[PDB]
Amino acid sequence: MSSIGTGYDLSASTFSPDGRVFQVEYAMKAVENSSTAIGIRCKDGVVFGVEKLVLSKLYEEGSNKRLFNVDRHVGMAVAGLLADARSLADIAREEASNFRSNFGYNIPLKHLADRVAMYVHAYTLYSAVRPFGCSFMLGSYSVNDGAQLYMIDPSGVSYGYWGCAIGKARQAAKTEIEKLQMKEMTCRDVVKEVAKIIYIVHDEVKDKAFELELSWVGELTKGRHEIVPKDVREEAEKYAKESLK
Amino acid sequence: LGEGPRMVRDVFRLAKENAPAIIFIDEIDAIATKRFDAQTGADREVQRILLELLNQMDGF
Amino acid sequence: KPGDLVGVNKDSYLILETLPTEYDSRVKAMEVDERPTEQYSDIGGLDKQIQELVEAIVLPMNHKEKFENLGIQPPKGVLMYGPPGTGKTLLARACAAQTKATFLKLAGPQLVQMFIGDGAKLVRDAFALAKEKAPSIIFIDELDAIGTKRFDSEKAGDREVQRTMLELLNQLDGFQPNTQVKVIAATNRVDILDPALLRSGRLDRKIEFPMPNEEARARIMQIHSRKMNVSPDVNYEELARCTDDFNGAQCKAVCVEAGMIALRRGATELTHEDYMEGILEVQAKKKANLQYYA
Amino acid sequence: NQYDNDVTVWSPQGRIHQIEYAMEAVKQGSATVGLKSKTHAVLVALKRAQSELAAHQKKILHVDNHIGISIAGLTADARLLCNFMRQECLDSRFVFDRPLPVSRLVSLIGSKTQIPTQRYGRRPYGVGLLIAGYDDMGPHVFQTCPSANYFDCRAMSIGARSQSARTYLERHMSEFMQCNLDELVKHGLRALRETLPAEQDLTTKNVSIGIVGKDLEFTIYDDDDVSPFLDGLEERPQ
Amino acid sequence: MAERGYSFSLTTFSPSGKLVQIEYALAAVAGGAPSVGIKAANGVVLATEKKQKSILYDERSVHKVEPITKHIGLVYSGMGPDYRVLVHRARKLAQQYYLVYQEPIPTAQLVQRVASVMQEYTQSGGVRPFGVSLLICGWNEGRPYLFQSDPSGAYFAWKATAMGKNYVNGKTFLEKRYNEDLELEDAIHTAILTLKESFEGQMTEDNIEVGICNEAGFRRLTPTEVRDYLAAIA
Amino acid sequence: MSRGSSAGFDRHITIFSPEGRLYQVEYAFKAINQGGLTSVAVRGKDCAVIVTQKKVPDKLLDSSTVTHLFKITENIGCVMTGMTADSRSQVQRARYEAANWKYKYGYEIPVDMLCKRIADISQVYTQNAEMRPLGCCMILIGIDEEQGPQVYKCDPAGYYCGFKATAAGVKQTESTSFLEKKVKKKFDWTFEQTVETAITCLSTVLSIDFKPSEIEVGVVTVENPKFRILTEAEIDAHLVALAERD
Amino acid sequence: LEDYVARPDKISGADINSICQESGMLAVRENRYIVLAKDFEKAYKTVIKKDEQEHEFYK
Amino acid sequence: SDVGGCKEQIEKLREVVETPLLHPERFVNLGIEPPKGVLLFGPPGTGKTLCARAVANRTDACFIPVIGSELVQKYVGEGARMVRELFEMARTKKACLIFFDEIDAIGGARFDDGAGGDNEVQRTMLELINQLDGFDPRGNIKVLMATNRPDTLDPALMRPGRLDRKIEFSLPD
Amino acid sequence: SEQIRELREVIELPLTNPELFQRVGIIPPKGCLLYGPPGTGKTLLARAVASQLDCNFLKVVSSSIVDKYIGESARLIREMFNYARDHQPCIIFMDEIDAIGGRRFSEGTSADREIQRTLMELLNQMDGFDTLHRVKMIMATNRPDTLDPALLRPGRLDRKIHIDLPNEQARLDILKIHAGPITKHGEIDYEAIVKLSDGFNGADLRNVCTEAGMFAIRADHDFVVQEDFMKAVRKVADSKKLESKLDYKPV
Amino acid sequence: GVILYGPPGTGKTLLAKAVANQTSATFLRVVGSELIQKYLGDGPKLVRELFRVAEEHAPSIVFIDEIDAIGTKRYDSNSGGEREIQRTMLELLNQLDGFDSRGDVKVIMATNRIETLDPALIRPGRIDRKIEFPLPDEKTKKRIFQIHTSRMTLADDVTLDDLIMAKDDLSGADIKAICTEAGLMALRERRMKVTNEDFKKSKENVLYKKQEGTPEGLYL
Repeated sequence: MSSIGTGYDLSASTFSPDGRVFQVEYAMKAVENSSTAIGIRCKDGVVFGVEKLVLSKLYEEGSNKRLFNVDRHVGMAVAGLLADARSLADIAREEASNFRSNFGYNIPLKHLADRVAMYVHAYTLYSAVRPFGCSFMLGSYSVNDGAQLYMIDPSGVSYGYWGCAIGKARQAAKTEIEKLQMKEMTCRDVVKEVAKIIYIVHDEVKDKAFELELSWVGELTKGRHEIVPKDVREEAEKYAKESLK
Repeated sequence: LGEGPRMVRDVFRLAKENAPAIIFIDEIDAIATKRFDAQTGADREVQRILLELLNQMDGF
Repeated sequence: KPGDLVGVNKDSYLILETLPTEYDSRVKAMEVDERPTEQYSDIGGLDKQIQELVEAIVLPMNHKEKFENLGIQPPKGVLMYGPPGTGKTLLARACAAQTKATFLKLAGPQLVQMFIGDGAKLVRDAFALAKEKAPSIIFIDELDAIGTKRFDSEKAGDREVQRTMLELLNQLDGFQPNTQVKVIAATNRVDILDPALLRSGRLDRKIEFPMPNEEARARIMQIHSRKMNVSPDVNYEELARCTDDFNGAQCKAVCVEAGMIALRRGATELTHEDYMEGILEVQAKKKANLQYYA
Repeated sequence: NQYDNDVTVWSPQGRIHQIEYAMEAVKQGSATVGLKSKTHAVLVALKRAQSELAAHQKKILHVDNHIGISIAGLTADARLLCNFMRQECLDSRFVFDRPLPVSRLVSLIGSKTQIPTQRYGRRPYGVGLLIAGYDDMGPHVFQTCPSANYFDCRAMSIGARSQSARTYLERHMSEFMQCNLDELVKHGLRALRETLPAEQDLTTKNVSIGIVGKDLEFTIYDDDDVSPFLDGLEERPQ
Repeated sequence: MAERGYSFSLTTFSPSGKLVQIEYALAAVAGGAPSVGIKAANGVVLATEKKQKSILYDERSVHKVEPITKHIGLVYSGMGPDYRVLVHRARKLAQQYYLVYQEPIPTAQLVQRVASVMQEYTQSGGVRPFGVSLLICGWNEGRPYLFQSDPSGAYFAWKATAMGKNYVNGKTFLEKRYNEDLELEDAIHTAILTLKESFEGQMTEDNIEVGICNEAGFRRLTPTEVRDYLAAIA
Repeated sequence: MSRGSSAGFDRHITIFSPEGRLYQVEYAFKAINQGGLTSVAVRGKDCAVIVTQKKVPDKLLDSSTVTHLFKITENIGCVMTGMTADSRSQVQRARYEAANWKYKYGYEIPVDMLCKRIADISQVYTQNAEMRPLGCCMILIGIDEEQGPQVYKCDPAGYYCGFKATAAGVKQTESTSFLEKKVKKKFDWTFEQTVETAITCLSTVLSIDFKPSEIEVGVVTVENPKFRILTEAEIDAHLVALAERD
Repeated sequence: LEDYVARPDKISGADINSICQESGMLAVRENRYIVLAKDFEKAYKTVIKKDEQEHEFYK
Repeated sequence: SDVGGCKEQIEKLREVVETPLLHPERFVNLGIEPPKGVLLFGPPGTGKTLCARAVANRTDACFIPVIGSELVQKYVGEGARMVRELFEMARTKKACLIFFDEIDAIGGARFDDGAGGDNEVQRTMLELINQLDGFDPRGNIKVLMATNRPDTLDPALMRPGRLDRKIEFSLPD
Repeated sequence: SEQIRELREVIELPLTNPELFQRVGIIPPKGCLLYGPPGTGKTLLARAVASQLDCNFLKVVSSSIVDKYIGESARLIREMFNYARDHQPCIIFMDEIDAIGGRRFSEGTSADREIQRTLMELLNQMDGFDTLHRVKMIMATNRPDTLDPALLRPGRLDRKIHIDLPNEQARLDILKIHAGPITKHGEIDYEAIVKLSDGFNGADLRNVCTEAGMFAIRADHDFVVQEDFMKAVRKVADSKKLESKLDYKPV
Repeated sequence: GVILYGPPGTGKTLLAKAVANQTSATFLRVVGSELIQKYLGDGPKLVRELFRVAEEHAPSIVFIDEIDAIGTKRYDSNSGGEREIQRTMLELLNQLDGFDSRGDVKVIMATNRIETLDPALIRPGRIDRKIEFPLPDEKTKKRIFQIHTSRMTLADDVTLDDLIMAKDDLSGADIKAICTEAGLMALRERRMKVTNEDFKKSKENVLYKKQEGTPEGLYL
């Protein structure tokens, strides 16, 4: 990049000789430093999985929320710095909340991903506010497209994914998703499998323990978005530990 | 070192004896610097070519 | 042949002798010094990374037959990046001693020199020095020092420094060998470099060291407790949970400093106050008051 | 360096240095233990005075008679967050006519904290609050930091010399939950005394307690009933 | 917008007695393609040459001559992006004046109104001073009008003026050939001569545009007519 | 030097510079090349066709979701070329502008008018120092309600003009040159021929030849005003057609 | 002679010589002594660049 | 007497500075790694040099203070030779204290813009930074750096083991 | 392959005979400028065409041309050509022409002082009064924007060849050769690499194979496996993009 | 030392030279702008020499004229660059006190203002006392003029009072300028006389150049 003493990396309404702002790139490192969020598109729903690091042994699930329920059919799984994740969560919740209430049907995702990414990007343009140093995914079950999963980067670029991972081992996680067929597989089986990828990522010589938050929006819940039921949640983690060894 | 201004005088002189004659320098720059460092032997030598040149210009 | 030294007598120019081709005095400094072992177990945490460096650097040289069996080329170079104190240099040393591997100390500014054009010839001499030693590790500190090209400079900007970054590429293209010799490149900021110097397949492997986490803190603290006393009351691992994340150099530094208060008192034992005082010793002060920040 | 020159400028650390400066303000601040049961949520705070010929004053500030806060950092900055919190409780009462859901309540604060972090070079609020609230879900003790991220903790201790207080929370992690309300305040003063050296020990003057819950409004005891709780020592051996 | 924004001026005076950015802007108008505007005193003709240089422009619409309304037209100089806002702006103004007067905006009046907005853009922050020069033509109230609006905000009423590439030469030819209160034929002829002074933007009919204002309103001329006027000049 | 020299604060934000344009504005043109997309635009007389490279950087993408072709209205379709971060953001801004006309007017907006409202929009970004100009350009196709099929393109600095043929990309000057010779030699334009000119020109300069899942073709035909995605089967059809021309 | 010079802006004489030199080169690639209309025109646009691009650089 | 004698500022500086030079014996015994770097910072006249002189005398280690502005001389690379040789020489020497006085002259910002360039300054600065701990473990010979800006420092200098604790002597307490 | 042809006209054809160009009417171009986004193959292109032809080849370090001693730097440039003229037909390759390239200067240092002089001599031999009968000069440049304005302007650097970063067809064929020396496990993975590949350069093409060997050893295989090629393509793309942004399409 | 700032022209330069004779200190004069120069690394070396020589001479005062110059300008005309300015600025500080702590070397600093001066250089406690001159009044002005009248050709056509009165509350320099321009003016005429006519013409030019009263008269 550059480390010029006036602007370019110290502002973000200033483009480099090539046309890029260094400030968004510094932010892009931030998703890499902490734990992964995986999310794969099914066709009966979407299954999300974020490993929440047990930093303190005096926490309970619902602490350092990486998993948000955006609406009652829309999820958001984030990776990277949690403060920029919260902002992104707040905007997403309001955008989803007006659409169910008013229209009366489930939100087609592809527009939603574009709007939120517009929000990210509008802030990048400005030098008065910051690029968002989070990468996040949105997932929904719709009656106009079925399941959709889109991943939006800290740059405000939106692409749809059959199966994504954003986090501290994208390369290892994406590849495991490639091998498996989860693209059009049933949500129930997927729960176990998403957890199992989280198990590979996690180390018992870089992490102590994590608490699994998965989120359903699929056939068990009848398309309702809830954070994983305690029985199911446990079952899926139980499989993850047992199958490696 | 030392030979660099000595060259200039003779070549420039050839023109004068067999006058009219044209001395044509392709690119006058790498010598026509308005700034010399003048602390290393290398800088000093360029400074000596320019010094000879000016003198010689009146000489023609 | 051209490049060879030969003696010639001043009193009348006859060839006194024939001498073989040889490097400058500066280059002699650049050759081996060797670094001692931190041992893989003993250098705390960063487990996934021990594998990445070991595989890339030491294995193609020492455990060469397995690579020949794989059929791959040796790496042209590796990069170590991330913010400091993550054990980038630290891991490399561990590897250097155990296997036995030539680690060429090189200081990045040393290539640049007062003598014009010659500074670059030093870069050639250094790469050359590795060819003969092959396989080699050329350990380079601070890549910013080799230079950065982006010049339109007509006002100053030296351009000894311009030559020296350009020269690395020259040596670095395939024409002049560099397949077998690895360059261990290290920089805290790759936020100041250009793509010509960096970028994959010129320095093939790119190794990350992200911020640590609790377990990684746990292993470092455990190695450290053996050497000097550490309080039951608080351990850096325990301390980290309340606070947030911190790098491995930071964890050892607070710890040495905690002992320092204790040594000063005249006790070999450590208290919780010595560690808390330690956090405060790292921060800056100019009004020293926590009763205004009460 | 030049990546903490503003909070807009991102660090190649993955977290801006300025976010992390704000975390030191809270550490430099008052030792505070926050624990909950399954009816009540208790805030134990350590008072401090700025003069010798002054009687120490509460570091528990009221949000209201149903949600309340304990400051660790600046008194002014805690109060600045407080005023917004007070308003929410005033609206909760209008709309719901219940004590505002604690988790909801914390996310709206987090939204506010998020804003200077977005702005050019502006200050993230350098208080951490341990928030004790009682809703229909149960008691909640939350940890709020100088970032927008909140933790839902079983028991957490933040401020100065708080690790010694933190090992106490770990030891009696299950115990708080089952216990009666008087005991909940008792473990908090035992934990809070652990921050201090063996020499320095809690007395009625420097002890502030905030109790909120099912059965009762937020009450501050500064010498109101601090004493029966204060009873029995158990400090960390330094 | 969703940010703090700017409000500081990007221009500061000089102990010279100049504003720095408007002088850089003046260089950009000169770097344009020749645009001339003459008030004959029997109609107003605005002529320009447009560097397309490929004639892969299917414009039957937008051009460098664009009508603002039915008896106002506009021709620019310099760069296109700055033009785009000014042309839209002018149309809006044309609409504001249309509602009350219902005779579209008069030229003397237009300039004052554009000039005030241009001055703010220098004076304020989060905006910048143009580097376009507009030539405004109109025939309204039984008089032709020609004004030139500078990238600072300044307005001068001219009989004949030039801008774009090699304006210095243009203004000097304009004084010699054109004298005040000569015919519609002279105004048109010198107008096309200034473009020919130095061309170099592909010599095809669709690479010059003229739009003429007269007693019956404003229309832009077909490229084929424009070429006939050129053909005379060698 | 040049393209990185202070003279005001014009290498930082928009204000004119010694170069007779604006430095900040020029990075916004330079920015188009970075994205890696190149587009060829041909205007037919039965359709208006844009073909642009579709950036595929994973193998875990669904085809439908990942595109740069967007429906602005049921009359206008577009491709975004340049930086993808800037692409999503401009499209959402355009959409509000298209919709704003849509209620008032009671009919489909002209391609010329859509380009005029967006072009002006890209100018606000450019005029402002509050935000930097767009790193992308939107190139419009549509059936104009009497003029015919029309191709207009608005700049990343926001100026728009009509075109027989347009190109923007990594190589803006060279594609345009290849494209004028195809127009000169006039094979005429049907649905298939005009699409064919457009793809070949994008293939010849860069020297690739594509898979149908790494080019995208988008049309607005006079079959119906609505914008369509042709999808891979029909895109493949056009690729094979290119052989043994002209 | 009229067509080729007219289309761009003016350039240095060495620039005129080099594009012409390129025309001569494209003719050799095909293997022809006669340089075509296509060769002469294709070469002319290249090297110098920016001789048709005004489509985002409109003046 | 002008110092203010024992200040809070002086005492913090002694723990790091005095104590290994005076006795490495106590360090090995407890088993603590020996410190390296103290970074003294504040605008002119907050006494970075005054305190450093006071601790120097107390420890009674041989004292070489030097201005970086003379380790910059002639062209690029000659100044760099001076810094490495000096530093090494001190390192060899048992119980050496080096107080590097005012470095924005081997301590400035790192960039170029290609209309200037900080290079000559950066060659030397980087040469200092490299040498302090080294690519070797560390010695027990102390380095102190006095800087005129905390705004010019690159992360290599800041790593613990070339800078274990940052002490701010800015606007005395 | 198309981009290689354009280069070929200047380099190969006048060597056998200058007659071919003579036939058309015009002198053959002098000095090929290879430019291309970072890592494409610009330096490689020069080397490769030479290796194939088997004509005498000077490969020259450009930071070895300049030295302290004055006019010593003047002597090397005329000399590289003069040797090359003696041993015709010939190719002269200078890599990274930026080193010799100077600016207009005269606020310079001693280092700059030398650079303008080498710069000056090259003009006079290359296109000046003196000419090159069959010596062709190949220049390799990462970014040409350091060179003197006289040099930049065509009619010195007559040919302005742009070499575009690997094609969608190119990446498939390139990948295969680099894979061949390697021991397989029944790899099909090539098609997956191109789809995954983004921002890829020639250097990048080589690297995905290079990295896969390292990962195999972790897997516990003495030959490359299927898992390691997928890991490699994603890992190289993320790292490039994140650390810095390439210059697409140099001057 | 002392720091001489306020309205420029009071007679800041005369004062160092005059006090220097009374004390009988060796008077070294060196401009602050002369220390930054083309040569690379010569810049701090020169500053060392300046101090070293002052010390050897023994009683000394170093009058540093126009030191304001290093700060005001980032010259962009030196090959030494921004690097040069940095390294020079530190060395003077080092040589002054520093760890060097040289004695008998007073520095009297002439500046325009010390609000335009570089913040590194300026700092209290190297220079114990700072003096701010007031605007010179009508009263102070008469005494300076009587001296210049004594040095000048003597006549009754010298009219001191009129010139002093007309002018506002403004510098000592002007009194010097009126006398020097008046002699010059005489030569133009082909006269070796300096009369009331040369003075009246001189009053106009001196007054405009220095600050000029007709802007100020509105604001008052």
